[PDB]
Amino acid sequence: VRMNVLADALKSINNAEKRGKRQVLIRPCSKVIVRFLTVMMKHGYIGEFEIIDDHRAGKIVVNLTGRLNKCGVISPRFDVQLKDLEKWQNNLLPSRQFGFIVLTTSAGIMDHEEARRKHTGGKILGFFF
Amino acid sequence: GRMHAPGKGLSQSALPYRRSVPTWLKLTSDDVKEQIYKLAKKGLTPSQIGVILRDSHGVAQVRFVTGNKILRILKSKGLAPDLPEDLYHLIKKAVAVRKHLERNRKDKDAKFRLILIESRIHRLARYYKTKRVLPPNWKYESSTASALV
Amino acid sequence: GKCRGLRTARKLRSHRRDQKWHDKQYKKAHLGTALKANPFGGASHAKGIVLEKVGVEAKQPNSAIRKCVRVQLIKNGKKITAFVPNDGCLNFIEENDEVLVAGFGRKGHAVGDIPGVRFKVVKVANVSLLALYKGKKERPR
Amino acid sequence: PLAKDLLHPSPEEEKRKHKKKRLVQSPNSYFMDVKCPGCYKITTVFSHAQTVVLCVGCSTVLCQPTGGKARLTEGCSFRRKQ
RNA sequence: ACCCACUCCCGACCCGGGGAGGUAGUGACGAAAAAUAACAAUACAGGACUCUUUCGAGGCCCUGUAAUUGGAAUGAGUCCACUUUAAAUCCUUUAACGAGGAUCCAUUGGAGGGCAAGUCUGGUGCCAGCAGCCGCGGUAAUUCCAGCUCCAAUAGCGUAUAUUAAAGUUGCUGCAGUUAAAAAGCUCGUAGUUGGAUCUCUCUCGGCCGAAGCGUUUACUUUGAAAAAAUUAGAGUGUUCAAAGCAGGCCGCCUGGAUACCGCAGCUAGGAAUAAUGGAAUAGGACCGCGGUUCUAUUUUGUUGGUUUUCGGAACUGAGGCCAUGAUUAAGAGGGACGGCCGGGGGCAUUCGUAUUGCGCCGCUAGAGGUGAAAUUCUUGGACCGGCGCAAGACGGACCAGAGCGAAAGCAUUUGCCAAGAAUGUUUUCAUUAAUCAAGAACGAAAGUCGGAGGUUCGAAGACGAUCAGAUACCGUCGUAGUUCCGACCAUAAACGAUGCCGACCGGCGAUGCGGCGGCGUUAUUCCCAUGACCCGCCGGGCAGCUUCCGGGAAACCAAAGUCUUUGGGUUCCGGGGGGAGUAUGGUUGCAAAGCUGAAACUUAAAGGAAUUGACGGAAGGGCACCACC
Ligand SMILES: [Mg+2]
Ligand SMILES: [Mg+2]
Ligand SMILES: [Mg+2]
Ligand SMILES: [Mg+2]
Ligand SMILES: [Mg+2]
Ligand SMILES: [Mg+2]
Ligand SMILES: [Mg+2]
Ligand SMILES: [Mg+2]
Ligand SMILES: [Mg+2]
Ligand SMILES: [Mg+2]
Ligand SMILES: [Mg+2]
Ligand SMILES: [Mg+2]
Ligand SMILES: [Mg+2]
Ligand SMILES: [Mg+2]
Ligand SMILES: [Mg+2]
Ligand SMILES: [Mg+2]
Ligand SMILES: [Mg+2]
Ligand SMILES: [Mg+2]
Ligand SMILES: [Mg+2]
Ligand SMILES: [Mg+2]
Ligand SMILES: [Mg+2]
Ligand SMILES: [Mg+2]
Ligand SMILES: [Mg+2]
Ligand SMILES: [Mg+2]
Ligand SMILES: [Mg+2]
Ligand SMILES: [Mg+2]
Ligand SMILES: [Mg+2]
Ligand SMILES: [Mg+2]
Ligand SMILES: [Mg+2]
Ligand SMILES: [Mg+2]
Ligand SMILES: [Mg+2]
Ligand SMILES: [Mg+2]
Ligand SMILES: [Mg+2]
Ligand SMILES: [Mg+2]
Ligand SMILES: [Mg+2]
Ligand SMILES: [Mg+2]
Ligand SMILES: [Mg+2]
Ligand SMILES: [Mg+2]
Ligand SMILES: [Mg+2]
Ligand SMILES: [Mg+2]
Ligand SMILES: [Mg+2]
Ligand SMILES: [Mg+2]
Ligand SMILES: [Mg+2]
Ligand SMILES: [Mg+2]
Ligand SMILES: [Mg+2]
Ligand SMILES: [Mg+2]
Ligand SMILES: [Mg+2]
Repeated sequence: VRMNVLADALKSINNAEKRGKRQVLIRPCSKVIVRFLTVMMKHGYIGEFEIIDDHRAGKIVVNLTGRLNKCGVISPRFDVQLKDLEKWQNNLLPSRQFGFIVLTTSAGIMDHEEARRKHTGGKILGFFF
Repeated sequence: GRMHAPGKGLSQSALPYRRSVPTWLKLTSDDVKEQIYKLAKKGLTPSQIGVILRDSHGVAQVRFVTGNKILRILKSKGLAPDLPEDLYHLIKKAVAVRKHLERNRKDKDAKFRLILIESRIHRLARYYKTKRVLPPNWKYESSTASALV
Repeated sequence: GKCRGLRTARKLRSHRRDQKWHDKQYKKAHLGTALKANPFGGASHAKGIVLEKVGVEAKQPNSAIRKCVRVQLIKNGKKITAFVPNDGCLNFIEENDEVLVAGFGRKGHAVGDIPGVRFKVVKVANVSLLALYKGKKERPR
Repeated sequence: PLAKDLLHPSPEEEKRKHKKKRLVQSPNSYFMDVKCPGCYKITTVFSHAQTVVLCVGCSTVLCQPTGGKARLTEGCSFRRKQ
């Protein structure tokens, strides 16, 4: 059965971007998905998206700009401390000039640079570059 | 897909977006409640009550009109089945297959289907035990299966 | 595929050790039959008494006679065929004399032409074979 | 393909799609107002009715169950509600 | 071997003792530093640099045969004396002696490739030998035995063995399972693992704070505390440098002997995203006041005393008011209903069809059978053939399809009964009930094993006849077990899609089976709506097909075998060079045959997969020739 809706959303947007499409629809949606899409927003990788309210679970129509190389999930959602963040970004990111690791800390959902700024660790969700 | 069959079908009801009662529906919540009560006295499960109300009396969702689901309505006033209707129907099916089997001993498809039905019955019974609908000592027995139904 | 859940550590570890048992080198090193069957008993070298000089046929593509010796290890009495490396070196060995034997180079596996031979003579009568071959020392009397 | 607006689906292809596969799922059924040949007064009927709907004010059978949409009795007229 | 001189310990002790310990001896375990020459002049292979016109000139700079010269500098040694030390030795310091083959003489491994450096010379001649591997050697050996030369490291360098990296060849990161080794025959199912949306601190005490709870509990994250030294990282510090050490610096002073790190578990205080968990649905509810029931601590009160109440505290409680009184959604999750269907799905009974074999009768009959050719074989005690009937068992042709059904094995004459089932339809119902599965279960082709019944055909074995050099076979004749049914075992197949199951995304096209939704127009009918048969579309679940630069792959090929170094959706089984070997042994199941589990010794440099060229073929097609034919 379907588990970890975030993985399905990220796979759908990744496959749509590999195919060159300008919009992708993701279903089901979630608050975790929306926060991940917003952190992807603030760095210019995705573009504007819109939530459709079906009374069961919303859908998301995501506009796509060709700037997205990869976006994926890391399951299981392992706990990451400040010390191990360097190892995680060395493993996942393609460079130190660009790319982001997304994590849930008690401060919210954000990229690894903001987590370094706020001096908080958490649980890894995924990555995009 | 199906729990006990290879098939993976997509066939179900699609409730509409609007949760408001239609204007043409002149029935009140109390009228729907009394209709439900007398239908239960006639000896129908909540499923049949919903089908009859939808087909003849023009109500789409009883929960939509009365703000409450059918089984909760029946249990609230008192006349509700001792064990849940889906479990009852599963037990009835198992009893029927067993009755067919005891005379047709050579049937091997019936034995397999019976085992599948018993597995479904056990899963449902354990779920209902965890939700305290059934007493913890409640167990499925082939000898008393016909007695239960 | 492999299990990936957060609580799967025991499954992963048990599977890894069970499958580790299917590795040739790991099973050889950890089962204990190889060490028991090893004539050297896990030692790098051994000492033996020369039983007889023997000539072993080289394997088919090349024709030669490899000069070896049958030795009886002192520490366990096992009998072994050991290769005497250089030429004329068989003339440095006599019957019923002390010889220090080492491995041949591949962990108890036969080397090159010589079939079923995994030991080579290093010392004869407490003087090195290389010293005798190069004239640095002579055979004690 | 490529640049196809998923936000603003066209009504024709939205009806073309499966009921559960639309932007928002909308059932294909409806409620009908059925008038008997002789009885002056109407009855509310489900389009995909699974029961033999009897006239509440008579003995006439209004519709017969089928695989999909229920079959109205010959002569019994009907109008779509809403 | 020497000594309690240092570090410390013991005793009654400032005093004695200590093979603890220290100091030497042996010591290529290992680590640090570091000689085996430097320079000048010649002479030049000489070279660059330089003008000139080639020589030449260019005498600026570099290198080297330099058994050419030349003086300078030294420590390895020998050895006084100090210094060192408990006494010494060593090191350091200093006299004297101490270098031209500066003979005061560097070795260990190599020179085909891997891998740096000779297809130079002599010897051997598949011998001797080398060779970790591929290989070299059979009279011209780049590989052996040597000479010369060369190169790698160098006071060190080979060899054997354990182990680490190489090994993404154990794969958590991060491997594989169609054909290379590999997915259980199929389904159910306990444990395990994983699991869809959803919800933005105050009332009392003490001096506005300090206190008190408890907000359901955590996991997680950050902080704080507690955590031996040595080692590791690291700050300072010229041991002559360095490995070290914890010392040292200034003209009595000055200054170190830091800091970090220390999983896990246990303490501590912030955060509240994520992830579990609970809070009212027999109201076994919250809050306000009420009233009650009971027991009880003290107020009473200069005091005594007297005293039961009051107050306070509880538990047990009954009527009230109030809560906007309390149930999120109904998943392109899953059960269960309901409706019309649908299908070689299964069981029981029943029915039909020829054919085969045999029997009875009738006709004419000399052959009939078998084969490449025959023989074995049945035949005037009528064989074969033709006709009419009877019987016994087996089997359901053509229709029959890259069609349907079933979990898989598997499933096809008619009809009836029985219980099943997927998909479709659905504004029904429950409300997470789910996915995959150690243990444990059901089924499981054929063959085979025990009992019965039946035994037509076919037919292992067997007996013959042929063929062949031989035939214990291929061909033929007969023919036992079996093949058939019932009841018990067996649980194995190339049980195959040689491709686990669940879920999402990613191209087209035409068909096809089932269900539903539409639409002209033809047919059953003759007119009525129907409902069937076609025709044109749509949706959903299936068996598939074609196509495609989706993308993958060693490729064949795959729309999954794609969405993989841009490596993580969940989860089961399982592989790790080829043999030995699915063998031995132990266990377990079985009447048995056998099933399941399942090694090691030893052996070996390949075995293997896809694909390309040839060669070959007793495979298929063409074409040619009087050294073919007609
Ligand atoms: Mg299942
Ligand atoms: Mg002392
Ligand atoms: Mg003393
Ligand atoms: Mg000692
Ligand atoms: Mg000495
Ligand atoms: Mg050594
Ligand atoms: Mg050293
Ligand atoms: Mg000296
Ligand atoms: Mg040399
Ligand atoms: Mg040589
Ligand atoms: Mg080499
Ligand atoms: Mg080279
Ligand atoms: Mg070697
Ligand atoms: Mg060589
Ligand atoms: Mg290793
Ligand atoms: Mg590595
Ligand atoms: Mg591999
Ligand atoms: Mg294979
Ligand atoms: Mg399979
Ligand atoms: Mg389970
Ligand atoms: Mg969740
Ligand atoms: Mg420490
Ligand atoms: Mg240090
Ligand atoms: Mg801790
Ligand atoms: Mg639903
Ligand atoms: Mg004759
Ligand atoms: Mg006849
Ligand atoms: Mg037929
Ligand atoms: Mg099992
Ligand atoms: Mg069975
Ligand atoms: Mg069978
Ligand atoms: Mg049989
Ligand atoms: Mg029998
Ligand atoms: Mg026969
Ligand atoms: Mg014979
Ligand atoms: Mg035969
Ligand atoms: Mg098998
Ligand atoms: Mg298989
Ligand atoms: Mg159809
Ligand atoms: Mg139509
Ligand atoms: Mg279709
Ligand atoms: Mg991978
Ligand atoms: Mg499996
Ligand atoms: Mg192997
Ligand atoms: Mg046994
Ligand atoms: Mg097994
Ligand atoms: Mg091939």
